[PDB]
Amino acid sequence: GIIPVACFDGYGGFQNTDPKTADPIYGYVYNPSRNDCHGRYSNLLDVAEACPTFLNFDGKPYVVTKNNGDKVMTCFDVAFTHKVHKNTFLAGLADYYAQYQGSLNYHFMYTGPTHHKAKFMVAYIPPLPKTPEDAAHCYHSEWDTGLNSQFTFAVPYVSASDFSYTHTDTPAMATTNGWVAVFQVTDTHSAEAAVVVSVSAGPDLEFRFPVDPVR
Amino acid sequence: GIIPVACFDGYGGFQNTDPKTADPIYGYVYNPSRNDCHGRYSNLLDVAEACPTFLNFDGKPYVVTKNNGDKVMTCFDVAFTHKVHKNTFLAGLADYYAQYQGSLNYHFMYTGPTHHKAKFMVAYIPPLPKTPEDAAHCYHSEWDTGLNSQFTFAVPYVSASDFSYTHTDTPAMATTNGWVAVFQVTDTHSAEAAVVVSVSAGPDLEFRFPVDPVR
Amino acid sequence: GIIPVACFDGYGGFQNTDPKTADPIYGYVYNPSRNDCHGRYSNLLDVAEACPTFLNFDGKPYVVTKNNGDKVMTCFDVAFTHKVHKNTFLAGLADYYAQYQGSLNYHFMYTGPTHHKAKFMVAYIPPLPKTPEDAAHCYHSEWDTGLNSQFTFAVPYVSASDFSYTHTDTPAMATTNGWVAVFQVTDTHSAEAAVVVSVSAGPDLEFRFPVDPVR
Amino acid sequence: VGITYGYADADSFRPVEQAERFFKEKLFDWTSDKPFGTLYVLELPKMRNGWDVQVSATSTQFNGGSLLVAMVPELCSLKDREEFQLSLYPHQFINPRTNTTAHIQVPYLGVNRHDQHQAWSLVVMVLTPLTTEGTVEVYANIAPTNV
Amino acid sequence: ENNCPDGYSCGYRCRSGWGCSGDECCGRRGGGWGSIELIACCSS
Amino acid sequence: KRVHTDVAFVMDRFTHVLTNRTAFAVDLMDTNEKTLVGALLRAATYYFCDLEIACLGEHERVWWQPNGAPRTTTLRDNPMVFSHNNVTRFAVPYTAPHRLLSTRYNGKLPSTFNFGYVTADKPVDVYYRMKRAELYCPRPLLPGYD
Amino acid sequence: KRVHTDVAFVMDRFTHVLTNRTAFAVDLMDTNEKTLVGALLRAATYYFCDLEIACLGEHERVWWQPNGAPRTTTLRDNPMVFSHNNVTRFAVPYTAPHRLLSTRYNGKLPSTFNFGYVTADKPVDVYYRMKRAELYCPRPLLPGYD
Repeated sequence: GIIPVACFDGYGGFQNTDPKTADPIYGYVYNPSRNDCHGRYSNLLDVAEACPTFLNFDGKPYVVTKNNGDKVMTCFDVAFTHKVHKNTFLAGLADYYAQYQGSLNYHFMYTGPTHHKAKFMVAYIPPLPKTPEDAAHCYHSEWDTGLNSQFTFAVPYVSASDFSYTHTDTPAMATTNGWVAVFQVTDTHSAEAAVVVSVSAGPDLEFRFPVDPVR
Repeated sequence: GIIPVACFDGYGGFQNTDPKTADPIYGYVYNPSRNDCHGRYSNLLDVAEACPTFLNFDGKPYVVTKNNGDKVMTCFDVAFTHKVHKNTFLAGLADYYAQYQGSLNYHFMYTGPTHHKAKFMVAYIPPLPKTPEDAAHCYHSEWDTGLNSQFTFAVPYVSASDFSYTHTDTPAMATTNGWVAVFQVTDTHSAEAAVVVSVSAGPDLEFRFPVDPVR
Repeated sequence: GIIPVACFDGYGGFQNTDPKTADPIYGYVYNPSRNDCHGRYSNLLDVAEACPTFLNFDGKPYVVTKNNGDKVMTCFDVAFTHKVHKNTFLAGLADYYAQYQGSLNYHFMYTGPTHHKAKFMVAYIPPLPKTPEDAAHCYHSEWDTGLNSQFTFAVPYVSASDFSYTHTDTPAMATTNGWVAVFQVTDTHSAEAAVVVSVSAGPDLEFRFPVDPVR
Repeated sequence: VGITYGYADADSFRPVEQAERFFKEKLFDWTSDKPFGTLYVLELPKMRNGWDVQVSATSTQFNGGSLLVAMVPELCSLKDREEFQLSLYPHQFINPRTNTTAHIQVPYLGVNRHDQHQAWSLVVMVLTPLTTEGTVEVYANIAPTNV
Repeated sequence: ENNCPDGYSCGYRCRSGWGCSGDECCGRRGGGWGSIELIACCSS
Repeated sequence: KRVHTDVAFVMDRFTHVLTNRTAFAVDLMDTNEKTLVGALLRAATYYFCDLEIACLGEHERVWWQPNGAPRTTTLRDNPMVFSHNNVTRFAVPYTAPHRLLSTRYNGKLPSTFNFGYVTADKPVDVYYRMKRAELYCPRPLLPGYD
Repeated sequence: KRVHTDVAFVMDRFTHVLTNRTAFAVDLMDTNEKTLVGALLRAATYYFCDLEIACLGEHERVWWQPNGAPRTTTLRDNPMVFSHNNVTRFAVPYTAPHRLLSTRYNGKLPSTFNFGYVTADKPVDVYYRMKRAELYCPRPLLPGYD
């Protein structure tokens, strides 16, 4: 009338991530409800997608048009560890996750007088030349600040591996993640304008393997 | 309300081949797929049947025709521990298995000039005379190098026991496994040629009882 | 999420006759077959019923006819510990069992000249007079060596208890098991003859409680 | 004799790719002085592409021998007794009397779906020494497929 | 009878670059592990 | 039907890989090249499996970090398993970013080909077990002993 | 489908919160602000969970009063759990009078934002686990390390 068992060795230790639940003390409690509450989010990446956060261009989120002839306002990596992405919610999430894969959306907002109309382009240079002609064979898009002062550029995932490491150390490596660059196709610059740049997670982005960083 | 059990003595130790699984750490991982990958093999012997590997005839895989009158180019055993089979994939696979049973296929390829046509007979001598007439009452087969320069010689399993021992010590024992030998019936030899010999597992061969050799 | 159990005291010790099985090492082995093998016996007493074994009449299995007037050739008990049954298969099988119950079949074979015909009667004397008239009220039977020189004498189980004891010590006790005796009714003895006697288990015999004799 | 598709898919052959570029190069002088085991390894390339190599030799009716032409994936090195098992790889035999020409096609192979890294190496081994009764040359034609 | 050389059997779909109307080629397993060899088309 | 030569059957075994170590990568190439599991693993160009790590010895707990996590001396709230009867057995998922792992690489294997990092309170002996092992592109196999 | 970044999945982990304390409140803000559980908790304005407490160390037994119960040195018949193998794991139901708890408060957090009070026989190391966590009103999250 006794079930024969055998206590195996190896199992039974205290695991901090075990699926097993514990024995409650007050097992007959019934908290009323939280259905009609506001702001509940059940997934961090949904928040990351729905809430773009600004970039860090030397302490400021905006880039200023230059009078000198270079046709390159900005050229920044697509790495979460890069100082440009240092102050983003995506970088905050990436610090606690080992791996990631997917696309990003970069939002550009023009911040100049309504009379001054400018046309910009944004190019993603996969793992590099910095000219529009060589970017024509690359993934480039162009938007004019006369229709909508709000542009979204979708940076896809073209990394060699299926997943990429969130933690790395590459200052300006030619193969960091793709070197998103912004060019001003119009050389007839009038005055000092400003472009605000922010980042958000793409619809297909996915982090994995949460990690406690103890660096 | 408590199930009465009894922890038996004898069970519970760490077995290195136990069927029981362990408790995962990250239990909600989903690796994408490996369906469209190439070269997958789910059975070791399936690889050995479709991949014949050459024999070791004193450092070479081929056999040189002799001008002297002996009518025996080679006479090698059918043992995986023999120096002839030492370099084959089957012998490498047999070193990790205690026992085996089944048939072997021996592939012969003639690599001589196209003008010179020779006729060869392959005889199997179960556990011994070395003459074609005495091999007529035994297993034998003859192929002429004028139709196909590729011959397959299936070697039946005629061991006394149901299974044979992969590991043994028989240099040239008369009862090793059957003494596969190659006889050239044409005494009108013209010049030097070669015969490449390779062995592949038969459709019914089966190894068992994996063993780690610590000899 | 944890099943509450309680390891009872008393169970879990190593029993040498426990019904529980162990954990196999190579759990995927498949021995081919033993169906077409010969001589398999799944029950020990089935062997004893179909294989009569001879008795020990002072080192010989036969009985010599006596010229003197006694009308008795042998008077042996029906106990497996008696020196008569010492060499039988039943006694050898009874040494490892504590108790038994059932009937015994005694086979008598006449090995004399064909011209000499003798009539013998076999009497069973339940727990004692040694005369045919007193044996008439008891169990007895008579066979003539002119029809079949092979006689079977079933000995019924008339012990007081339901089961008897295989191990005991009764040399010639009047209540041992029934004192099977052989009487020759013909006083016209001609010459010396022999009667081979053997015992086989009855169809209803049953041993029980296997034991290891460490006497 | 024919065209060999190494690591082919069984379902794909139940009842596309093509060579884009082209190239030719002489490999070695097939001579009798080279015994068995005279390896010649050529890494490829010398983009997620499959290769297609047509190794050919110039042999007549008076030429005899055998070459084993294979494509080893990630051939770091070959051990002493490893050559005898080269037939474990997508391979063909060049015999002067049978085909005197090889042709092997292999798909893209790697841990990732995009390659930089010599994934494949064309290995030519002299299975039997050359025999005659006037030199034999080996030329390899390599062409990427589905770049 | 099947029109294939010795050791070659039909039932193998022709890969791109053969020009077989019936898409049946004289396939032949060999040349390594998983290798499939095609030499010509299949005619019935 | 042949069962004992099936890859999923053969590779499903605990093989002793390293002795008396406290912190170590979980590179599956740490296996002995002459053992059954190691020899049959090195006979394949590519592979994929979910591992099981068993640590035997006097130790209190074992921390495991997935592949790609930064290497630090002290691990806090990382996946931790306490030893029971001086045995710590736990199943490690395939955490590599690549679709498949490779035994060889025509570039030494880069650091990305491992199942993570493991630290222990005290040095332990480690056993690896390949669950649901898959092998690709068979390679030459030679007899380890004569 | 993304699984590893789900709130109900990430917070379901035992995080080390405090070391060598015999009597302590069960406030959920004692978590380290740089850990995975601690940092993501502070990235939400409001939350709700059924806490699980684990005590590791040499202790015979541990007590637990619900939120609002008076603080006393000696405890009689209060919810008490004995340690098995020097581990005491028990599930604490949500206890605060408020519908939801908050990390920040524009009014230091008042004492009513806790899951109770725990006194141990001897000092122990305490681990918190958030069962069925529900975060609200996400707040800025920053990289802990550079």
